[PDB]
Amino acid sequence: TRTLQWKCVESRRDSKRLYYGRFILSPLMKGQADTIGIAMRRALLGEIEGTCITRAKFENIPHDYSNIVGIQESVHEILMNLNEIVLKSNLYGTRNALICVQGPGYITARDIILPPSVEIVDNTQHIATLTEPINLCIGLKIERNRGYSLKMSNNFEDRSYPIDAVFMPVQNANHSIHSYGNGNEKQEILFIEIWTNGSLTPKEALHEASRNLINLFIPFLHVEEETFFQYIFIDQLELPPRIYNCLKKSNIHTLLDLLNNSKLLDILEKK
Amino acid sequence: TRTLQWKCVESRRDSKRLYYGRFILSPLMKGQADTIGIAMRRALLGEIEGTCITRAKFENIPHDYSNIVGIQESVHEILMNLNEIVLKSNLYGTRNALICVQGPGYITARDIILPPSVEIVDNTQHIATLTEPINLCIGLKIERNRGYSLKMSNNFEDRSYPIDAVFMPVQNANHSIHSYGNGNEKQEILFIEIWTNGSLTPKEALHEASRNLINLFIPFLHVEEETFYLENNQHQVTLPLFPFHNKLVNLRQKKKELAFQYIFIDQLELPPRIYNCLKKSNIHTLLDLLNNSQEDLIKMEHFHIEDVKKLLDILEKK
Amino acid sequence: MTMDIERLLLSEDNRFEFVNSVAAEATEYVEKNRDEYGGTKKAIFHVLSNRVNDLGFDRPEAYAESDPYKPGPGYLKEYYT
Amino acid sequence: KVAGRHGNKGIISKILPRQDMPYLQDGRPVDMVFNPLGVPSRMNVGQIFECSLGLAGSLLDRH
Amino acid sequence: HESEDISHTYGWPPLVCCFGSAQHAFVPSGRPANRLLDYERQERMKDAVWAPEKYIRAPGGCAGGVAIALASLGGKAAFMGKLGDDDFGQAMLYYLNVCQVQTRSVKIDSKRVTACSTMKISKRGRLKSTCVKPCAEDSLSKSEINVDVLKEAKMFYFTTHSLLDKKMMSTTLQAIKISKQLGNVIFYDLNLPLPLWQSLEETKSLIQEVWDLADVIEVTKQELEFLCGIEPTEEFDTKNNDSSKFVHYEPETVEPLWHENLKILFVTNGTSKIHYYTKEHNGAVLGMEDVPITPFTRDMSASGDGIVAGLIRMLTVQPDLMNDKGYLERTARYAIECGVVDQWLLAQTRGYPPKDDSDPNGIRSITEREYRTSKPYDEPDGPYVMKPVEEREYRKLE
Amino acid sequence: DYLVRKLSAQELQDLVKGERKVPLIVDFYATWCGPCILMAQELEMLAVEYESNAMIVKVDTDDEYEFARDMQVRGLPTLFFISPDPSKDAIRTEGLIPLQMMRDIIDNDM
Amino acid sequence: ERANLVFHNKVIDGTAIKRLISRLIDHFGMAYTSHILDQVKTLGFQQA
Amino acid sequence: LSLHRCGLPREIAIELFQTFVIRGLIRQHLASNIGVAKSQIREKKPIVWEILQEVMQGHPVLLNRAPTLHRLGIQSFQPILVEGRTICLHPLVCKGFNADFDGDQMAVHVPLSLEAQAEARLLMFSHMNLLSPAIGDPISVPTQDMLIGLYVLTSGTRRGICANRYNPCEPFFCNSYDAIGAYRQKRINLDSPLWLRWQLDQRVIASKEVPIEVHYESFGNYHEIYAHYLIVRSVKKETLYIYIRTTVGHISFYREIEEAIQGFSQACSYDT
Amino acid sequence: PYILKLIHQVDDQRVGEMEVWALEGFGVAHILQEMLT
Ligand SMILES: [Ca+2]
Repeated sequence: TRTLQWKCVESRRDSKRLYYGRFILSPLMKGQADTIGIAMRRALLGEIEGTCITRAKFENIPHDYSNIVGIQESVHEILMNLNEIVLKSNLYGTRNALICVQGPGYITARDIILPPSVEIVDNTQHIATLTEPINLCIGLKIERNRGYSLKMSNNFEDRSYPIDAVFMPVQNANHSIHSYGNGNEKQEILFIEIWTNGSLTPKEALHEASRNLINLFIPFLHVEEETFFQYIFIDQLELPPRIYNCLKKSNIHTLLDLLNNSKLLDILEKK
Repeated sequence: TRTLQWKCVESRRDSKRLYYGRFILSPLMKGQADTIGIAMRRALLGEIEGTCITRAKFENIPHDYSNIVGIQESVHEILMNLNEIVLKSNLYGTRNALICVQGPGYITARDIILPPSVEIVDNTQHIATLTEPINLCIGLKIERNRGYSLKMSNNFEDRSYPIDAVFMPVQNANHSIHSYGNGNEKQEILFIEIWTNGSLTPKEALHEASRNLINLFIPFLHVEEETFYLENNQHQVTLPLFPFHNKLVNLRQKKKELAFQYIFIDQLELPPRIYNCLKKSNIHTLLDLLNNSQEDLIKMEHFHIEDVKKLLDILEKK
Repeated sequence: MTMDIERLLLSEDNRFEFVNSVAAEATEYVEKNRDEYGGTKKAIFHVLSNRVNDLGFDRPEAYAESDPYKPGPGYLKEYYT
Repeated sequence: KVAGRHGNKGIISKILPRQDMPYLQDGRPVDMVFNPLGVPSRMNVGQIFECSLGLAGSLLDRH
Repeated sequence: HESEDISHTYGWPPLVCCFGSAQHAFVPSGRPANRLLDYERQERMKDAVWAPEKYIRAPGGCAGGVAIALASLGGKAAFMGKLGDDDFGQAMLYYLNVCQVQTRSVKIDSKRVTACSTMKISKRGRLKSTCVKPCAEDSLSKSEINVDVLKEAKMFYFTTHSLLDKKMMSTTLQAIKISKQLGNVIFYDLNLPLPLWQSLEETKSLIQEVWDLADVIEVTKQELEFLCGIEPTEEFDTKNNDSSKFVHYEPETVEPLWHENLKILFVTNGTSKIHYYTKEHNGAVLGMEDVPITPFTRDMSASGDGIVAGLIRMLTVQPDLMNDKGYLERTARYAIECGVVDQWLLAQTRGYPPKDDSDPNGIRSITEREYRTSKPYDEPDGPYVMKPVEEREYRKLE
Repeated sequence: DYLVRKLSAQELQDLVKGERKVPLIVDFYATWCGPCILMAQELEMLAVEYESNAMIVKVDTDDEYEFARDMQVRGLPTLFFISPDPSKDAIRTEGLIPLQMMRDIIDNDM
Repeated sequence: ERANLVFHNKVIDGTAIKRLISRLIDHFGMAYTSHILDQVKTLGFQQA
Repeated sequence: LSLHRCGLPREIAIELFQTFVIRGLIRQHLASNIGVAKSQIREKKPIVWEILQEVMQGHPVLLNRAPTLHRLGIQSFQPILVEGRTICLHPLVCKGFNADFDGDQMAVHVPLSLEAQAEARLLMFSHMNLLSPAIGDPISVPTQDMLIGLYVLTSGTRRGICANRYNPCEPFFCNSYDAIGAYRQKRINLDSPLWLRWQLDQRVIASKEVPIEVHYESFGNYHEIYAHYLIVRSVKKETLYIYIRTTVGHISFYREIEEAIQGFSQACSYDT
Repeated sequence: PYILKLIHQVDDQRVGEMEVWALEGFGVAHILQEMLT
């Protein structure tokens, strides 16, 4: 009676970096809801592109120590704060972001000079605290990859400190199945529950996961253009002893073993 | 030519009702093979329809556990033989078939009178053995469905003994993920091997699973439910614009004026800065704008106290 | 309700008097309104919801909940055992 | 109630579709899943031997 | 005539101004085309999968359809055009709004009527038609141009259908010049209308003054051959994926249509194959076109709208990677996937016409399941149904 | 009975050059056009509703391509509404127009 | 409100979990621990 | 199932709630009298199951093991209508009943009087009887594979010679959510060591030992490497950075308890 | 392994004296009365 339709039943935004969304898909035949929920969860967790800082270059700072003057936070803690920055972007490849700031004050995500296609989800995120009137320039490395992907190149070693950034824009995902019976009408209802870090709304993550899943199974529909006698043994057939020993050394006992390896043939072909 | 290629690396026809096909998909970026593999695994095993006999109707027997003179097999043996035959059909619905023959001899699947929709796969499958020249006629029902036939009583009909049909045509499936060893983006190689009962070749089952999977994730790309206007009866409109047009003509005839939930801030001649801020705050309709408060508007980023004043008088003119 | 049941017992002196008081009040409710506490609303649950609301907190009446995602009148939610 | 010949009795609590039962490296899903905790407490290792030999017999077509 | 620098409130993704008409379901034309198809599957699926006798693909739809398609892709699309203040105009205006398309650039006219232009039928010599009253989406004036929308938009989109009326053409040229002056990339989807497919010479003169102004031009393979004068030599409706039917024309053949402003030329053969040409790079991306199609969606117009929407989506987000071969390969592939999805969605939305042995606008449709449902073949006289003992005609065994 | 009748260009000239007692509706359609098939279904029941009070005629633009260009048919589906009185002008509608609008176009305004 | 639990870092076993349930009951009450047991039961079953 | 719930089959539930279902049919005017309702129940109309579903809602039943063992041999659960023809029971309460699954049959009784239903819900429910009166120890302690799964989670990293082939002579996660997320993305194993940036106070239970090694920098910052955590203090400042060396399993177990408490607190929102 | 199917489901109430002790331990006097009524 009904058609397969989806709807958002719950939608909460109790943060600038924590969005919640619950979605319903119905009616579904028996066994389909589990398949959709499993695949969608995999797409949401790793197949969705995420943008975050991967490397940090401390320009004009030859200290190379764990701490620098004028900044309360240690160098390692600054990288930790950078790793928490939530970014949304459509960039292809890699870009460069710069943080050149004044003396005393608070360095926040609002102070990051951004490449054209990227945005700061929450500009209030704290990077570092400045005490002494000293300028600080930071060379960021903005990259956009999937959660499941892995990268090995790390700019070798040129005083650029790598940031082990996790590329998940969907913090968590879960699916639930509700089955309703009417005597013989077994329909299933699929609930999709998505948590995002604000880089994309849960409704958007639902569409991207669906599109990424479809793009995976499109190639299976691709087409390409067109252009215009174990029971007989070598013992029985009369063979020279020289040839017989050579075959026996190579575990060629039957004739099938002989044809599987490639005046021997002249005598053999007649029988 | 394509960077991502797939091919049937091995196809085998072990028997009339056991087709083996192995397929490769390379190169896949890390994590895609795992996602594709499991989804293909579940789609092949339980998302491919098959067609087979659902119930058989004899004439002169009292029950499916009696013996027919001239037949070397019991009636229950016949039903299991019928349950074993393999049929192929791309169409849905329940269809009739006939085994009206006379013996003596061997009754095989080739002796079944099939409708044009369905085709026999293995015509050599044994059904019954006739020892004396009797006239045997069996009425058959053929149906295409998912999963397996419900194993519950449905024999209230004219002695059509139900047959516990198993519609799934993929006997088994397997997939393996191998590292491509690229060392630059962690590519992977996916293998898929499919066993089918001959009702469809493994290549067809590979395509059918992919198409069935797409039809499962394509609904999320449809528009959200209750987005367009409807008469809340059909729930399925080919042209989503027309049901709203039918509202306006009725509205114009009654002269009741359009509701606020259908008037968007685009039509309100707002300043561009005001319009952008409202859209950023996910405020699209006039009704949604009215439900907010002045304080709820001041808290917006590029919104000032002077703007809520000029916004109000624009609404006042309307 | 389980937390609410314990919360009521926290201010109680004897848990056997509490259940007797609840049963006595539940019997009083059903006598006044016979045709209310038969289905989705239970007499005892209504007492517990009221006693929590008396403390100044908010609970749904008799802790009754509907199924907003129920498709049709004949469709009853099968439980995945 | 299902049971082996080594005193490993069992009640059937769940029936799952073949696509979500655990499957081997040849892709075949298992037909029944037993609790491994039964063996150490009940101390019947014969089922462990019978289980492995049954797989070998079916593949080699032996009894 | 300008205003304050309001660029600080422009939100990513950049706005796209889809200028043109807002027709409901209206294809410009349709040319014979070749689909990259698996014909072995078609042979075994002929009874359950509907396939047209002759495969003819429309270049796309109206400019509003692209805006709807672009909005569904997550892009920010604004439609610039004119609509009447009648039942259809408000219905279409609501349709764009509910599809997340900005309509602040849509001018609502009370004098005009939506898609009901009056015609004067001459019948003295050979019967003609002259436009006494242009329809609502043909009377847009140069004053009725939301410059603020053009200031915000980083890409201007228009089609050849906006050049069929002189009043429209002057406004269309005016909008492009303003967008060019504002630094907006000009996208020109050809979508050649039906009359323009005859007398090639007038078609070139019609679009020559606007061809040089477009930074990005998207034309179909059939349209490219028509403009270049190439005669279609490949066969049509032949059960084979011959490489001749999907031929990547060399850049030398594209050179006569090139100009200094042009940066990318997109040649689309549907979702089967998309060709891109730049000053340095050229190439093509293979796709698929074995999508579910019904008689209601056989024109493939949804693929055309989806393809250009995906092209606009990729180019706007990375305007500096337009002359990048790697990005163009991903852009063309992304456009194919968008076109495939849109055509797949349309088939489920519209369904199939009912078979041959309760609706305000009389439209009868059936779902894919109902279209694949077979007749029971339960006729008492049929050979598939049990008959009385008189006419059993028991076949003899071996 | 009464339905949409297939006519060619010369079958439409004498229709508009000659007498017209009831409004004449010209359907410029093509078999390859998806929306035109939908457009036909509306005209299938519009003809039933207006019976002999109006006339419905379909013209194939694939064959009459030269004639459609003269009519300035800019695309498909395109409907031409011809008043029975030659004094009044015609109405050209482009796009999949709703059934209700066709009612008021032929009963009044023409 | 953050719960002031203790971050068990070494290992938990039959005796360790039994002590934890005893401390949870004596600190949060039986209603809380009944829910904690269900979450623990699901966690143990899932990871087993 | 939940700790306080039990599943009843349709054919068993209808027998126990025969009277209450009839009352529901008469109350809602579906059945004119008792005779119609009893015939209607035998007809097994779809409405009957809907009435039965709402009737059992909120009505506890008593589950009794005929070879009774403890005071928990008879206990009260909230029944829910479940498919099949067998009584589903919670795994934890099957230990209080000693309910082996090589064969067992329970007797279920439905309290009728409102007083009986009151004390069944308020005195015999499993959520109020968690301590054995013998000594005051918990009864619903996880056992069997529930205890195995928790043991595997908390069985942390391999240490010493079991982790490195040669004598030496790891990822840093800013919060537990990233550590869990990285584990989901197969980036790290369950037992793989990792450093968790600890924002709370010192909370892990480790043997009270002096730091293994203190890296005292000349600028006042000194790191204290303990057996299980790293603490970064300074002389100029009082930053007090703490990094815990742990696994996803310990984080998952700790997060499960913390989420259970917060989830229960939010559901029982007395603040509002 | 070789797995058999058993006969219990094919081949095939009283409250005992111990259940009274358990009910008394809970102090459910009305429930205990309901059993013996
Ligand atoms: Ca085009």
